[PDB]
Amino acid sequence: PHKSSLPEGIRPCTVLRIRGLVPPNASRFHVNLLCGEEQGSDAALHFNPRLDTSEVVFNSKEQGSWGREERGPGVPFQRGQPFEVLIIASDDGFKAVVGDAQYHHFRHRLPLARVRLVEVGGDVQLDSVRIF
Amino acid sequence: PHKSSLPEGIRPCTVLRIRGLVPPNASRFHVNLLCGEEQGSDAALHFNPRLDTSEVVFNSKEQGSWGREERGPGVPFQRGQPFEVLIIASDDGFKAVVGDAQYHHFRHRLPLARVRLVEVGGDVQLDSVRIF
Ligand SMILES: OC[C@H]1O[C@@H](O[C@H]2[C@H](O)[C@@H](O)[C@@H](O)O[C@@H]2CO)[C@H](O)[C@@H](O)[C@H]1O
Ligand SMILES: OC[C@H]1O[C@@H](O[C@H]2[C@H](O)[C@@H](O)[C@@H](O)O[C@@H]2CO)[C@H](O)[C@@H](O)[C@H]1O
Repeated sequence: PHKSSLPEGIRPCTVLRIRGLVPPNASRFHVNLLCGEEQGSDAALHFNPRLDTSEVVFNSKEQGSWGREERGPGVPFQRGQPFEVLIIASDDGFKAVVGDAQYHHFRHRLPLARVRLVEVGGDVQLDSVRIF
Repeated sequence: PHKSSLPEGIRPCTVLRIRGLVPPNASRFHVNLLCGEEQGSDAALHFNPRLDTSEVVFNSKEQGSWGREERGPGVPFQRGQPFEVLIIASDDGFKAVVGDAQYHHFRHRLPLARVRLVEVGGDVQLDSVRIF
């Protein structure tokens, strides 16, 4: 997995670019924007493509409780295939771009100032993760 | 050339992604963010890779006069070779990403609300221009 500290927090217009491959036997993988590395802590964004159940779930987490889930339209990910995700942190929320198209806009639940850590893991084979 | 309107202007954290190829005979190509009037050649951003002089120049233009040029470090473009540029419209300015690295940060001179047209031209072959 990728696990990167953002010590200075993220400021409006941070762009996370994730390039990788979905393994042919993949279940699920995630991109998390978190407050910190203590296990089970706050998540401003939990982005969770699920190949096993044909859905992409967005959510937040506070004080140990998942929020209200959102689902993206369809599944722009395929077993055995590469992908490129952009996550664009503006003042409105997180715009997820997959492939050549905007995929979903997840409006902020937590303050952006609370993100200190990016985590990419699960069933995914990474080419690169960049924070611009 | 590619020419696309930004009907609400360029919004904060707009991401422009430009994929193309530098022809083997290239002189220079440009990405311009311009005002919306037929009359107008004001450029909030003039991004100008120059293979003939081996430099990449950033500048702005207003009322027919170029401002102070900024030069990027080296030239991450090669005749005969494909490229991917991101232009990220931030709070502070335009962040230019080439390949896998942030390349140059051009601080704002013109107001974002005056940018209405993205134009890509010169000696370049485009695969895609996308506004996220
Ligand atoms: O909300 C994200 C979490 O979902 C958890 O599974 C949910 C499931 O999606 C929902 O339909 C319902 O059954 O509640 C489950 C548990 O909260 C995952 O277990 C967890 O990993 C998150 O992805
Ligand atoms: O600032 C962008 C413009 O550069 C012009 O070329 C400059 C050149 O870079 C510099 O050496 C100067 O002293 O002479 C020229 C006049 O500005 C280009 O002609 C113009 O197209 C812009 O790219």
